[PDB]
Amino acid sequence: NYCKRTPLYIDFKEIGWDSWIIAPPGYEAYECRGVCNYPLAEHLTPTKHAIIQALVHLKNSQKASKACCVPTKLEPISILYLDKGVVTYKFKYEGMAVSECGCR
Amino acid sequence: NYCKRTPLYIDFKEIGWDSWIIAPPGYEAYECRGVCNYPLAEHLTPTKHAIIQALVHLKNSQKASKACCVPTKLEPISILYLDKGVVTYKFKYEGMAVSECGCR
Amino acid sequence: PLVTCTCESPHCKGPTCRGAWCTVVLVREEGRHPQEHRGCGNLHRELCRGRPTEFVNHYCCDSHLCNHNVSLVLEA
Amino acid sequence: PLVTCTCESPHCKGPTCRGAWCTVVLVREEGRHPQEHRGCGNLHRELCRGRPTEFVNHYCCDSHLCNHNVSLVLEA
Repeated sequence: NYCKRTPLYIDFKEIGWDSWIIAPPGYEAYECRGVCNYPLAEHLTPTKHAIIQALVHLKNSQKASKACCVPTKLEPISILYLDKGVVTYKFKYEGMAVSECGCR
Repeated sequence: NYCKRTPLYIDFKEIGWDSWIIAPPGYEAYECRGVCNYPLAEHLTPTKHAIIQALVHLKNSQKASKACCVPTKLEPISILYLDKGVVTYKFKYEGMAVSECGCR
Repeated sequence: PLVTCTCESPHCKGPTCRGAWCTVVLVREEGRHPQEHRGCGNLHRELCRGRPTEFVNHYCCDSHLCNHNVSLVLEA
Repeated sequence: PLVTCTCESPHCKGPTCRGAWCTVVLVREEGRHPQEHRGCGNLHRELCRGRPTEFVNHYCCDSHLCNHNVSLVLEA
């Protein structure tokens, strides 16, 4: 389908990060899934480069690839983690969950 | 191959923008081409979300997709364009050429 | 000053939208049949200005529902 | 304080690099044979700290060329 934010739940144990992230056991990270087909909707905040590349790809699919659906604003989460064996509270662990998808 | 900036020359006539862009006839826009395979090199300035998503994709390719190779810094170019039939000089037409690729 | 436009595309939350101008975009992607999109525009007014090509054609207008049943053609 | 590390990966400009620590990363992508990367680290020290899994294992060290011929294993 078209580029949009979709659910993606991360379990820290599944990727081995529970060795140092004490809490929470996981969180809703989301992901950006879908194609960026011309014309690029304005809520996907396309750049001029993405628009031009999308146009060239339309004319010749081997000269340029499609623009890509990627996160454009990320949000922090709060965690507890081990710092030298000491459980500490990190208020804004930045860049962890998608708030906005975009075409780039 | 791996995510990197590659050549991409844009001819304004080929996409119909020569009706309003008077000069130059085209420019080197570049594009970001390649896969973002774990581990994500630090010069591709991956976010934490991209790293985590890359890790989940490694464990299960149907739970999340790979991170994506996209431009992360764009540069302006200078143009002449028609404003109500008057040829005018736009010094920094922003967001037109890739200076940096990245995994997101 | 915004105008109300017919909305007819995968991205519409309803039959109309409001924006600075109304749009119709006809797109032919390689190997497929041309597809028509109708909506509103607020950024990238310059897209309105491009010459039609074999693969794309933009139309923009700024009257109430001015895009409702406009139909475009592509270059040969 | 930087350390010099063996560089052995698609992203190396040469046989060594300098960074805050040295790295080895063993990666098994679905359906393929595990692949070993060696290089330096400056960000994402936390990756050094993850428990090994069936699909990935990180090793980090901060001595001169300390990653030169370290070899890792993945979980069963």
